[PDB]
Amino acid sequence: SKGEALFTGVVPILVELDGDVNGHKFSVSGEGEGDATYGKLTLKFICTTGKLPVPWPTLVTTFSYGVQCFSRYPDHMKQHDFFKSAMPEGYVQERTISFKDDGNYKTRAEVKFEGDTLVNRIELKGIDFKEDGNILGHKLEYNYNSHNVYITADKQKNGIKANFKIRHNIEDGSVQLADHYQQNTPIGDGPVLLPDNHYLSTQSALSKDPNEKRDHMVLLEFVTAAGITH
Repeated sequence: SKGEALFTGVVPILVELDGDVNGHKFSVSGEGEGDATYGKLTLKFICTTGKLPVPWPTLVTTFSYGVQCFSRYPDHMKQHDFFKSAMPEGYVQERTISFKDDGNYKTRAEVKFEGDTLVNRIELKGIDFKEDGNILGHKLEYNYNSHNVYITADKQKNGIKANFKIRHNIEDGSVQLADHYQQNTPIGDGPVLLPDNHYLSTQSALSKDPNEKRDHMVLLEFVTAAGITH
C-alpha cells in the first residue's frame, strides 16, 4: 500500500512537544530516525526551555510510543498496521496517562509526514500532581522497562484504541504505575487498516550524550507487532 512504502528505508523523525504540568510550562525538541524494517528508533530530545520539570522517562511514550508507525509488523500481520496505513496524511494520537496515586497527563499529538520527515507534534497537559510525589519530586530512575501495547480497532472513528501499563522504576526500588489509554484517528482521506486485536512488544533504552550539557534524553527503542500467529 501507499503508507507501507514510505517506511521501507530509514526515515528522519522530528518531535516537538509543548507541555504544562501543574503550571510548569516547558518545550522539548527531538530528532532522530526510524527504520520500520527492523522496528528500530533512535532519538535525542532536548528541553529547550531549561530544566525539564518532570522526569524524562515519564515522556517516553508521548515522544515515541509516540511514532508507532515505526513498529515492525511481520509480513503475515501487515493487514493490521493502522499506523502506516494512515500515512502520509497521518493520524491524531490522544492519550490519558494516569500515574497511580498521583496526577495525569492528557496528550494530543499529530503524527504525519512533512516532506520526507516524519513529524510528531504534541501538546501535553498535566494536572493533579503531588509536589513531593514521584513525578514533581524527581524520584524516578533514568531507565525503562519492556512493555506490551494492546491494540484494538475503533471502527466508529476509522481508527484504533490501545491500553497498556507502564511501570516506572522508583529510586527506592518500588514502581510507579502509569496507566495508558490511547486513541488514534486518521487525518487524511485515504483508506486505513482496522486491525484485529494484537500487541506491540516494546523495548526502550535511555542514555545520556556525554557531550551534551542541556537537559536531554537519548532513546533507543525496538518495537515489534505480535499476538497473531502465521
